[PDB]
Amino acid sequence: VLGLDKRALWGALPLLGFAIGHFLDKKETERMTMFRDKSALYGRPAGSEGKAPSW
Amino acid sequence: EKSLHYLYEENEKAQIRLLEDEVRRKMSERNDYQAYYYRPSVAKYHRISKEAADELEALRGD
Ligand SMILES: CCCCCCCCCCCC
Ligand SMILES: CCCCCCCC
Repeated sequence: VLGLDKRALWGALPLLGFAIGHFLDKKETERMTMFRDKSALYGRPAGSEGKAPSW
Repeated sequence: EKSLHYLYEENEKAQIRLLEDEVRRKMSERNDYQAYYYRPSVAKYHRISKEAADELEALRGD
């Protein structure tokens, strides 16, 4: 049994901050796209770039 | 690979910071460039006073 009364509707703002931080983490993942497949450990050689990116 | 990208960016930033440290040290050692360590001295006021004394030679008389 939860104990969240009508004052728990204020808590949408920290979840909005969670969404803002998650969006900024996704944008920083998009920013670091150099060496996405060019690394020597997980990178396939040339001629196989037609597939989808890993992340 | 995000660690690889951030390490490449931070290593290039460290290399450029070291290079600009040597560039600033050699610039401040010899005072060569006009930008950072140059203490500007002008001969504008000496030329202005010499020009004014040159015009005052023509106005001497009666
Ligand atoms: C006392 C009423 C509290 C809920 C309404 C005011 C706060 C709304 C916050 C909305 C965040 C997205
Ligand atoms: C500190 C940034 C707050 C606003 C983020 C907006 C993202 C769409």
